[PDB]
Amino acid sequence: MTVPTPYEDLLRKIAEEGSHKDGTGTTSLFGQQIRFDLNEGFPLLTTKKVHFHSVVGELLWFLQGDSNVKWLQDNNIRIWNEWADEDGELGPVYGVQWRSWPTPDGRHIDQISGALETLRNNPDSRRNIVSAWNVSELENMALPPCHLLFQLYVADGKLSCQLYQRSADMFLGVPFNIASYALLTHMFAQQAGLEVGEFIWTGGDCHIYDNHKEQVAEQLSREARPYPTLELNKAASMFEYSFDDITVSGYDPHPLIR
Amino acid sequence: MTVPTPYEDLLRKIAEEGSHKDTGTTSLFGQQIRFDLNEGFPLLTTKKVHFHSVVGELLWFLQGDSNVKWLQDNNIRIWNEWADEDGELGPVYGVQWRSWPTPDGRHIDQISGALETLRNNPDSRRNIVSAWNVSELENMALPPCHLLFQLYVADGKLSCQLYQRSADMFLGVPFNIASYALLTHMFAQQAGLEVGEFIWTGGDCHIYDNHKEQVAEQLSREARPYPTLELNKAASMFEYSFDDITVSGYDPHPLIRGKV
Ligand SMILES: O=c1ccn([C@H]2C[C@H](O)[C@@H](COP(=O)(O)O)O2)c(=O)[nH]1
Ligand SMILES: O=c1ccn([C@H]2C[C@H](O)[C@@H](COP(=O)(O)O)O2)c(=O)[nH]1
Repeated sequence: MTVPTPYEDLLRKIAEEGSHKDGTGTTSLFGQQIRFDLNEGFPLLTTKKVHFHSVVGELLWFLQGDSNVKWLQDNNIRIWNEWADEDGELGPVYGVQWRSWPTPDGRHIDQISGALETLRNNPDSRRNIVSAWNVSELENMALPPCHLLFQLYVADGKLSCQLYQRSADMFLGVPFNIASYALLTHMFAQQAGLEVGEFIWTGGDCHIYDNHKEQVAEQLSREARPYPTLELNKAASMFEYSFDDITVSGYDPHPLIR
Repeated sequence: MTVPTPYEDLLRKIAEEGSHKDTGTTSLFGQQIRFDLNEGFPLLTTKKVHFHSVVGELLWFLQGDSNVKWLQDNNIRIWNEWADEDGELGPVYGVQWRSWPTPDGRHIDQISGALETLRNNPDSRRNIVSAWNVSELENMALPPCHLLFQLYVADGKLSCQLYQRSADMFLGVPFNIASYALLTHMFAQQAGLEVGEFIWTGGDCHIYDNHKEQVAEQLSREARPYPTLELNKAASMFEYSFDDITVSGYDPHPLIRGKV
């Protein structure tokens, strides 16, 4: 009464008032913001089929902090393949910065387990930040980080997460990005015994490619169903979740577009 | 002829809807403010914002120095409590902007890089500048607060989004807006671009308790039109001087005072 549509709302807004940049064309707006109350449903979009298994597998692998694509393939996820080299290696992308941001001693920082310690010990911390925008290592990455930083925050025993995402393919990328951080934020809350607050997605260039005009125009005509809800069995730590611990229930998306 | 007040709007929202905590704060997380820069210079008029200091800290960031000295020599004491016997701060803000240390022993000038791509690849969706150098955090007197920003070009107009992890809504934020707005102006002038929006996205946006009355006083004032920024095209991004930056037609309500 009704179902919130912060995503489709932004989707629409860009199509109507985005300006046009020019190897295929786009219409963009800059600096937008989406937010979901996580208690209020799991934000896996229903106006089109968002494949959740790959959302989950990417995340578990981000969390392993490994830069070889193997474990994805071994688990039937090929979304990173095209960027891998012959040996299946991508450079120090997302997970690698997250678990092992290198320092000029011999060592590395684990911002994930870092971030966890400060949830448990200091929830009011105003500096609970993970970053993958490691300026000095970008040259070595297959692809410069897109969703490049997020911040954790606690109010009334409820965890919120904000994501800064530099560039957003509204149609193909975003929905997938938001389901992935919504899940990570659920994992964080569970591993520190807290309820879930909001996920805030904040973007730079939020864009629709010209070749999505018809597809977007379509999704935009469908009415939303209620969001599914997330079922999460508690693993022993952030780094020991498996596919079996993670399911959505009551997910009834409209059919895929594309 | 209505004056947008997104800053005050957020202030109002935090006071009305925020979440209290324990020297205490009331807070909201993940908030955004935008100004149309072509609509004037976002120097608050619901209270006198000191500008010379804003301009001072910026020039300082941009010359990229660990030391506090240039600021002392120009009557800016605001970083004095943080610096050691030598006036040294560690590789805070400006050191990362101009010389983010590479593992191959070099340094990345991000400001130059950003300008370079404003000029050569304006469409680029990767024009990032960051101060959040995880590996240097611990050498910093203070961890970066306004910690990354992105540039973007729409229709010849330049826009800037700042991500700021933590926000003293009353005391620090108005300086932060002024500073970044002036910053985006400097980028645009040099790139030969016009000005679009400035966007302030914050993480933990709080009003400190010891500022309740100061905030109600401010909220109680009808706002005045923003001054306009007169900026004189210096030779590079790094050649700007106080002579170069003034604000005209600035009509603020009386100074409101708070401490930390
Ligand atoms: O997690 C991601 C990664 C990439 N993209 C999209 C946005 C851009 O269209 C493209 C990245 O290209 P550049 O912004 O670097 O040009 O991929 C996303 O939407 N989400
Ligand atoms: O540019 C700045 C730097 C700091 N702060 C505020 C936010 C916090 O109240 C305090 C920084 O302290 P921590 O959040 O890191 O504890 O100062 C600002 O408002 N603007």
